[PDB]
Amino acid sequence: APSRNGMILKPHFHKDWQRRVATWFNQPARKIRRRKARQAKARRIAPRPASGPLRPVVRCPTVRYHTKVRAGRGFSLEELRVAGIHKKVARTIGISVDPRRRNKCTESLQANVQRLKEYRSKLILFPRKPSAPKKGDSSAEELKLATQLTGPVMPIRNVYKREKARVITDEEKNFKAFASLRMARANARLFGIRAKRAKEAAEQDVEKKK
Amino acid sequence: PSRLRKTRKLRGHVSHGHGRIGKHRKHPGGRGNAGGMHHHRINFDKYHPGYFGKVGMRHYHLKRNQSFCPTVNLDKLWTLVSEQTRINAAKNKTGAAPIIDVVRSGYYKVLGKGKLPKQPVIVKAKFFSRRAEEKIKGVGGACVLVA
RNA sequence: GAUUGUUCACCCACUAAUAGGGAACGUGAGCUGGGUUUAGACCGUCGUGAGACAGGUUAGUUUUACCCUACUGAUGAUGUG
RNA sequence: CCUCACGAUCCUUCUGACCUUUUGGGUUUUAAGCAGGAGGUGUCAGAAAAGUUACCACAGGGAUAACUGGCUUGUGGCGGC
RNA sequence: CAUGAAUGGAUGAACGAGAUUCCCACUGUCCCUACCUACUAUCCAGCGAAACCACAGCCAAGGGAACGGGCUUGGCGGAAUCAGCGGGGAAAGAAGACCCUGUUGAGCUUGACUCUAGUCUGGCACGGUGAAGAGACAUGUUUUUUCACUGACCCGGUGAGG
RNA sequence: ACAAAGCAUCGCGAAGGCCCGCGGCGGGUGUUGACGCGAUGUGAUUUCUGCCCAGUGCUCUGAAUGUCAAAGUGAAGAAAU
RNA sequence: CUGGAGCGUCGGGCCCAUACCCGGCCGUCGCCGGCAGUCGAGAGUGGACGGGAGCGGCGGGGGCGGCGCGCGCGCGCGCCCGCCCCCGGAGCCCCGCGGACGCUACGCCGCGACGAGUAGGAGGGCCGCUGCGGUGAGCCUUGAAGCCUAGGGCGCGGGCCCGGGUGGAGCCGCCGCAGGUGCAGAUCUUGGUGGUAGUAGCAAAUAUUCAAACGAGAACUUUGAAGGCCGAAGUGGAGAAGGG
RNA sequence: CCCGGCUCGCUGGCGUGAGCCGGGCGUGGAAUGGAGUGCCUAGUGGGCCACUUUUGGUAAGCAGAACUGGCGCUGCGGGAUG
RNA sequence: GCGAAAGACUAAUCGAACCAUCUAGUAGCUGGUUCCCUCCGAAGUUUCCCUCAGGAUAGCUGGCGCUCUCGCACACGCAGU
RNA sequence: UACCCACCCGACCCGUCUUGAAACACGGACCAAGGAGUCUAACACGUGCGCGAGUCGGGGGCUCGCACGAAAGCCGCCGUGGCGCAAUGAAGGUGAAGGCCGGCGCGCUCGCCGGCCGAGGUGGGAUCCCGAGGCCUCUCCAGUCCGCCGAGGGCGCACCACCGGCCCGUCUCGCCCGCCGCGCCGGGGAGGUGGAGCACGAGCGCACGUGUUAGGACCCGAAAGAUGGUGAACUAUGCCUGGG
RNA sequence: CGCGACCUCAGAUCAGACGUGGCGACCCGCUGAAUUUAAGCAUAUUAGUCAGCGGAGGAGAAGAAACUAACCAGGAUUCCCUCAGUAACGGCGAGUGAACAGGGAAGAGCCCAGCGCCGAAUCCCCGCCCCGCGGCGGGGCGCGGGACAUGUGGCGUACGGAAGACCCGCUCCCCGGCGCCGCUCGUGGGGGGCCCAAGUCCUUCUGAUCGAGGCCCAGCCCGUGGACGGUGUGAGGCCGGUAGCGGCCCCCGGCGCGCCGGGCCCGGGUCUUCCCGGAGUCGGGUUGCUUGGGAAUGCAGCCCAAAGCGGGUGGUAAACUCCAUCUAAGGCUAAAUACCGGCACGAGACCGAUAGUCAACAAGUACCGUAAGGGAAAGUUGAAAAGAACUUUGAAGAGAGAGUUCAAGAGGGCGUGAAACCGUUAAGAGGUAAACGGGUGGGGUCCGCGCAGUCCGCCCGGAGGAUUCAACCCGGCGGCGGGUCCGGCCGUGUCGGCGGCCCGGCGGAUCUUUCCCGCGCGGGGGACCGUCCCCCGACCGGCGACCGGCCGCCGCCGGGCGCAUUUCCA
Ligand SMILES: [Mg+2]
Ligand SMILES: [Mg+2]
Ligand SMILES: [Mg+2]
Ligand SMILES: [Mg+2]
Ligand SMILES: [Mg+2]
Ligand SMILES: [Mg+2]
Ligand SMILES: [Mg+2]
Ligand SMILES: [Mg+2]
Ligand SMILES: [Mg+2]
Ligand SMILES: [Mg+2]
Ligand SMILES: [Mg+2]
Ligand SMILES: [Mg+2]
Ligand SMILES: [Mg+2]
Ligand SMILES: [Mg+2]
Ligand SMILES: [Mg+2]
Ligand SMILES: [Mg+2]
Ligand SMILES: [Mg+2]
Ligand SMILES: [Mg+2]
Ligand SMILES: [Mg+2]
Ligand SMILES: [Mg+2]
Ligand SMILES: [Mg+2]
Ligand SMILES: [Mg+2]
Ligand SMILES: [Mg+2]
Ligand SMILES: [Mg+2]
Ligand SMILES: [Mg+2]
Ligand SMILES: [Mg+2]
Ligand SMILES: [Mg+2]
Ligand SMILES: [Mg+2]
Ligand SMILES: [Mg+2]
Ligand SMILES: [Mg+2]
Ligand SMILES: [Mg+2]
Ligand SMILES: [Mg+2]
Ligand SMILES: [Mg+2]
Ligand SMILES: [Mg+2]
Ligand SMILES: [Mg+2]
Ligand SMILES: [Mg+2]
Ligand SMILES: [Mg+2]
Ligand SMILES: [Mg+2]
Ligand SMILES: [Mg+2]
Ligand SMILES: [Mg+2]
Ligand SMILES: [Mg+2]
Ligand SMILES: [Mg+2]
Ligand SMILES: [Mg+2]
Ligand SMILES: [Mg+2]
Ligand SMILES: [Mg+2]
Ligand SMILES: [Mg+2]
Ligand SMILES: [Mg+2]
Ligand SMILES: [Mg+2]
Ligand SMILES: [Mg+2]
Ligand SMILES: [Mg+2]
Ligand SMILES: [Mg+2]
Ligand SMILES: [Mg+2]
Ligand SMILES: [Mg+2]
Ligand SMILES: [Mg+2]
Ligand SMILES: [Mg+2]
Ligand SMILES: [Mg+2]
Ligand SMILES: [Mg+2]
Ligand SMILES: [Mg+2]
Ligand SMILES: [Mg+2]
Ligand SMILES: [Mg+2]
Ligand SMILES: [Mg+2]
Ligand SMILES: [Mg+2]
Ligand SMILES: [Mg+2]
Ligand SMILES: [Mg+2]
Ligand SMILES: [Mg+2]
Repeated sequence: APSRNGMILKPHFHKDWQRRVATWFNQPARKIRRRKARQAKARRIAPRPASGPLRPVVRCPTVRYHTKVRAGRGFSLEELRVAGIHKKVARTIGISVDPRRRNKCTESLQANVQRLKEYRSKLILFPRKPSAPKKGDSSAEELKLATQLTGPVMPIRNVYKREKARVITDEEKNFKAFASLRMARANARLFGIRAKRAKEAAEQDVEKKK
Repeated sequence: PSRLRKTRKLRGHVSHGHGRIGKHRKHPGGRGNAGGMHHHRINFDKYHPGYFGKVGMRHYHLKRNQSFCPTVNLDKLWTLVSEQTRINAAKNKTGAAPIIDVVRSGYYKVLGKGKLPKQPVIVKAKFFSRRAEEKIKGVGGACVLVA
């Protein structure tokens, strides 16, 4: 029974919230259950980036979100034959392989290749055995470190480049940026209809001829 | 807390702030937003006008990401960029005009509210207003589009 | 007294008269239960029917007093050494 | 000549604009909008709805009856001028 | 008002703890009552419960929730009790069984609304073989009527015996 | 009151009547066959059983030019159609 | 009750409410309240400081008067000239040099004014119950909680505080926080207890009596004797199911 | 109130009319009392009685309005009681 | 389910058992609703209601407030006049 | 003040529903103990505190065997987002800005170009500022200081009333167009109206009060409905087997 | 009228396996209401929930796209935040009501069938030995069986793979044993056992102390231990314990070297030839349930039923038509993730025995119903039974003495021990039932007193009696206040130093890649502004921020002052 100005309210408690309520007095003991994993996993895999394997730079999808960047799932395949890394080797070398990405542009390809090129260079391949041959990095580059990378390997920060102030040529200063949007949005509006008339008018040039 | 309630002050108080003529019975009206057409009408019609009925057109499955488009007013661009980049210029003598990626500060569209300081600018944005156009032009400086 | 569940009536009879009324329409832990007015039944009518009917008819459990009171009796009581 | 002589939501139809949507683009159907008109709720601010229960039940009710009682006295009875 | 023919009408011998009515005999049914007995009650020894109770409990009238025990004015009142008694405590028993209302039900009914199991019919499916032959359209297709057949399918019998 | 014996209708020749079950090639009548089974009506004996097929039922080798889905076949279309 | 205690019209006099007056006391609201250290009562300024001078003055209305006058300016002293001096002292009703006892600055104080209440609100509760963080060199085997008290008191009162006894182990005060928080009621729940009341009642089958035994104790047990009943379709003698 | 002046796309032979700017001018019957305005919002939404007015009814302690006054809701002196 | 038929009976239960759960079922309807004091303090009135035992909104109430005036010799406003 | 007693006046039994209860309405023998507005979500207003065109809070991370700890601290997290920072339209989308001056286009209350100022005005508006004139001050004058009074004048927040303005929708009307392109392209005006709009901001976070719902929902309080199970030990029938 | 293969199908108490019930919080299939809600009501909702039923495990399901998207794109699952209580559904009403993007926990990927390649390269079960035997396994050897040609092994599986040619570089894993070496985080992995400080010191309370003073620093000791419980009261010290990379002994776990027995010739990169998708499935029509899915989101029955530049999808039917994105019909999987059942623990703003679970105890017990089922009440002596020996009355129950006890007015249903209620003792009352309000009066029990309550406190005057002073200086000590801001130190506002600026940092999308390092970007350095420090100089608030001297005053201590003073007493 409402009385004099409120909202409507469709609170959804007609069902049976009561039985299926989860309270959260786990929350802090869970925090700790978790702690001990983060903790244990690291001490188990001693020299290995604690965070996890290396994971690619990647762009967020839908239109609003565009300008952001992420750790993606894993680096593409096309990406690797280019960096010269075999896909099944990568998986052993702490390089994250999604094999399910349609690579569309050279911009985000080489951007993401440089991460592998970077990785190779600052990676100490700890050799199969102690008395081991090629590709494993030398006993100097080996003593120096026992270093787990705390935090995400080569963390991906959204970084922009400053544009210095300009002069504004009398040409940037003529472009009516509103007008040209309305143009755009009407040519894209009617591109299709306009094309039907060229198709009819091209029909009349043949139909007038016969 | 319990202590600071009226129910404390309503002991020995028989009906309990609730009236002994018509008692506090369970659910006199109905249950919740119930009787909107019938008999609770006078609220709904005088206090929430335009509740009962359809209008408009479905857009069904709908996603906001598709039509994400924040707004900024000219009013405050001379915030977005560190105030020193304005004090630098307004001065400088070359007609520098700093660039303002209304993109980079987080806005898919720029709109013509407020004064703008007499100061040439390059605003790179998405969907400009007209008036935003005119004000920036009429100040000096330009309107660059971004995709 | 005859009839009648009846209040109500009518008649026979006697006498002196066979006046009229009230008391929760006096009076169910006074009775009876004849009539109303449960549940079973029957005919009349109405209803398509379940069923209805101040339309008839027959069968249908009628509690408890010891408690204060009133009353009827019975002991008694303070007073008069 | 004035005062009555008509009606929401949701639903349906007809009309109107070189209208908007029909959605990864485009063209045609089709559908949805938008804005006006009609279908209609006679319980008229708008429920899509027959009975019976003496086989009955529960919440209630002296806000609703059947006795008793009060007032009233039409009628009844009784009595005056 | 308002009977009546298998919603049976009309009769009727026997029978009915079935309903009436009248008569003889009989009878404490009554005039109108009376007495006698047994068990009680009663009194004692022993054992000893309940129902109910706001406080309680003498009345008239006034008023008064329009019939009060209270209160006003009156009437008046001597401790504690026993057998009785049913006038009163609208006594108790038992949130009235009568009646109204509720958007509270149940049981039943049908011409209520909305549906259902079931059954009838049509379609489609397992769902074939052969044979005749006909019409309609067209200048092969479709519709297929009818009659067989037995491999599915169905029913019959036995210890599957010709 | 019911039943009752007696009278009366009615469906049924088993790929059936009536009937059960949730289901099967499920089950009862049925260890049956119309003198039986199932469904009703009235209510011994005697005498009788009047007229009405206008309603609603039931039913009938009955026309079904009344309508009537699905599917089925006809057509336009580019397809939903 | 009767030239009335009747009824008309009228006097005086008196009687009485929570009504009005005055006072007393306890509430609340307001006072642009005062009171966080200051002059001043229809307040109608105060002060430098100069030049000049002095008994001047400000020689204005039966106004009755209000804004100007008769406690002084100047004066007493130092001697016409100086002064007209310092509260760590004027001696103080004004004191501005520093401020209550009073000033928990949500304290206290004066005015006035006002304080019928169901439902409801609101406020106020050193009103009450139980829990925790603080805090009370809290209290306690020299006796806590509860309990009990015709032991002194206090609040308007929720309650609170004090007097004794008994009890035997723990308890409270403030500042906060936290509640399953305060009962007379719901034919409320559970347990207990009255009145009724020493009340109803121990009534179906005709039936007992005597003597002895045993026994603390006998109408009631047992034995004997006597009277009785069931009365073979039994209260007779055996079984089932049940019972165990 | 009273002067001066401007504006207009309305209105008209012109003016009206309306709107503005600028100036000029004070207690405008009695009596009373400080005024204004914004949120939340409970109970309530069966009422009853009196004077007077009044409709049904014959009349009611009957039924229904007006107006006011009560009680509810709130005692007290009186109205013996209420 | 069972009924020689009477709504009979189904283990003190029948107009159709008992047991547990859904289950805090729902209730415009009965009953109750627990410490003090201070202040203000009703309505039974409005329109819509499947509305007449209830709601919806009109009122009236409190609280919370705020804008100001000036009783600080130096007020405008308001009003059951 | 309390116990008993005594007197004089007063005086009906509470609770409740109720126009009206001592009710010849109902609950209520008495006593102990238990006992009914609770929690959560969502709103809303009121208020408290933090920060403020931000502000948060998680959920995550980094820091513990916790004694205290399932605490506290800290994080480009800190904003990936909510809320707010702008609305309006059904939708494509548009989007809060005006004044003035000069110049240029015929100022055609139409178009464009350079400068100046920036949220338009009126009336109320707490009100701050200025203030003519008093009003003293031992004399006549002179005069700086100091307050009180102060007619009159200026800025004027907050708020209220009004008049103006700008965004979007829709209408009407009517002008000129730009021209990556062609206008069934896009674009610009005037007037009116609809908008929960802008017109130099007030939210955010966290408390608590109230309220309103959703929630069992203040407690107690049905006749029913559903889902699953157990029963013929009574009785009803049928059958089987016994007896009279 | 035979014998023999196979195919189908029987029988075996055959040889060897295994399945079945329970538990059931969490987990998965299905099934499935009605109360309830809508002020009715059937639509809707409750709600795919309860019951019913089926099924699993230490977790369950799912999972490597026939996905997402419309970006400049992402990339298995699940989970938390978030979207967001939003897109839509609905007598568009009650309600209902998801998703896409981002952030974060965790994060792992993989396997079949077919096409083909490869003497079935395979697999199963026997017998003899060699090792191994408390999860039955390797090694060998056997014309010892059998499946399998209707098809068993390897590579391979779409992210390409196979096969070829030449381009490059070069060889360690697996498993059965059999040893051994490092006990391998709470801060020596799990478990068990066993073990590790300090007072019963004085005195005094008390029945008993654990209490109160004290005891070489709050006393003595210990204190990586002062949690807790026990212990005839409150105890760090008495005792168990507690703390404490404290000790030691078994066992168990896990990981490191050796030996051995077996297994394995397993790479990388280039050019060509060819080779490819899982049928009564997709899809469609229909109906039925479901959600939110819609002119059909999901699931169903039936009917129809495909293709291979195909198919699905790309969320209002449809044709055409353009674009994107997966690849079904086969399959597995840790991790986060869930847990009212179990075992085992830890805690609390909790309840505290009519509360708290029905259950503190013989509790799912007693008892009830035939049965499904229903289902209670009931804790406490004291510290110790020290629980009344013995005399006596009494048939006996009960008493009186006595005894025990700190206490029996703690006596075996015993702490305390209320009210109703009843028990008797004392006082007073008593014809209008009691009971109540106002006002007094009498009497009692107690309570204050007074064997004068004359209540106190100043000051003063008088008369007695008694100590050292007060007033004064001087020595010392300590305050206070004042200022000269005198001297110094301190900080506010200003100025100067451009002096910290690089020996002062941090912030800024400021600027230079003239710089340096690493790969136009990242890191670093260098320039700039805003900020915050030194030097000194000047002004001013000169501030509770002092500190030094000088002053003025006060107080205390010690000297002086012996008495017309200054105290005490009456
Ligand atoms: Mg991670
Ligand atoms: Mg009240
Ligand atoms: Mg009530
Ligand atoms: Mg007679
Ligand atoms: Mg009578
Ligand atoms: Mg009787
Ligand atoms: Mg009687
Ligand atoms: Mg009778
Ligand atoms: Mg009858
Ligand atoms: Mg007849
Ligand atoms: Mg008939
Ligand atoms: Mg005409
Ligand atoms: Mg589409
Ligand atoms: Mg398309
Ligand atoms: Mg009948
Ligand atoms: Mg009545
Ligand atoms: Mg009444
Ligand atoms: Mg009457
Ligand atoms: Mg009676
Ligand atoms: Mg109604
Ligand atoms: Mg019904
Ligand atoms: Mg019909
Ligand atoms: Mg017949
Ligand atoms: Mg006939
Ligand atoms: Mg016929
Ligand atoms: Mg009051
Ligand atoms: Mg609690
Ligand atoms: Mg209580
Ligand atoms: Mg006999
Ligand atoms: Mg025998
Ligand atoms: Mg009412
Ligand atoms: Mg009436
Ligand atoms: Mg009957
Ligand atoms: Mg009522
Ligand atoms: Mg009465
Ligand atoms: Mg009642
Ligand atoms: Mg939101
Ligand atoms: Mg129902
Ligand atoms: Mg199992
Ligand atoms: Mg209801
Ligand atoms: Mg309903
Ligand atoms: Mg209903
Ligand atoms: Mg439904
Ligand atoms: Mg559902
Ligand atoms: Mg749902
Ligand atoms: Mg279930
Ligand atoms: Mg996903
Ligand atoms: Mg200890
Ligand atoms: Mg201890
Ligand atoms: Mg020890
Ligand atoms: Mg499928
Ligand atoms: Mg559904
Ligand atoms: Mg798959
Ligand atoms: Mg799986
Ligand atoms: Mg699994
Ligand atoms: Mg107990
Ligand atoms: Mg218990
Ligand atoms: Mg006890
Ligand atoms: Mg006890
Ligand atoms: Mg004791
Ligand atoms: Mg004791
Ligand atoms: Mg003890
Ligand atoms: Mg005791
Ligand atoms: Mg006594
Ligand atoms: Mg006595």
